[PDB]
Amino acid sequence: TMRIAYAGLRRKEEFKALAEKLGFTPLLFPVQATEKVPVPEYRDQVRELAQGVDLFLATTGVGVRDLLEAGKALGLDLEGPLAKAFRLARGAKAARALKEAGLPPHAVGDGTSKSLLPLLPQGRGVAALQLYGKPLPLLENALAERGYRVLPLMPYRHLPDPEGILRLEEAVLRGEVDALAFVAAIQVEFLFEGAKDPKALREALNTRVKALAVGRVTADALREWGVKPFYVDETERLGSLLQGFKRALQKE
Repeated sequence: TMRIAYAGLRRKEEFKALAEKLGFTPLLFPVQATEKVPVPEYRDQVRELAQGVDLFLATTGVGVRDLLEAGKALGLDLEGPLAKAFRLARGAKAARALKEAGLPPHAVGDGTSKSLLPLLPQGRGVAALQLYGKPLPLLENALAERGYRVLPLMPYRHLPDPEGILRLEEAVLRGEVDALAFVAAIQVEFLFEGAKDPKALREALNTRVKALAVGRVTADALREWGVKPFYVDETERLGSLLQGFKRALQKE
């Protein structure tokens, strides 16, 4: 009788199959239009980074590794400019990738964007921001306030489904959902960035609707938005997510 919304683009049929095997009612509410479309401008962005920046802001371990490799593949010196820049890491995986390159961050967040706000220096010039497929509106605004132009470094781009986002928000706020499964952090971000009433959505996901997260990255995205995940799965199996949700219900 639990009504479980799924925000993923893939495995929609497996989810429905698992729902009808575990006695849940499945609901499909995708929030992305596209997934991982290459960004043609990326090599140009990396060439601009090589011209020097005042600040560098890392979000992921894999994104830092891929960025540093791209600079080398392109015949660029990124190490020199990045050594001169003030460097931040949103979380431990980005920090560690930087450390491994001999470029350990000056400031490290707690895995959320908001944790970097008190750590941003007032400055000038350019803030290069290593991205994972979408804008970071909170940080972009904060950086513009602090006197920086943002240089995005983004090898691919995910796009939101704005109407799908509004439909999912409505279903939550109309009491039509009991739990909400996010399989990726960008689904959480897209939902809250595209919502009419993120405060109400946050309230709903802390009380009447149980947020389910695949991975600590997805869980951190919920935390960014002030939501306490009901259950966080650390496998890549949907069956594990739903079975762990069941065990968490038994326990509460």
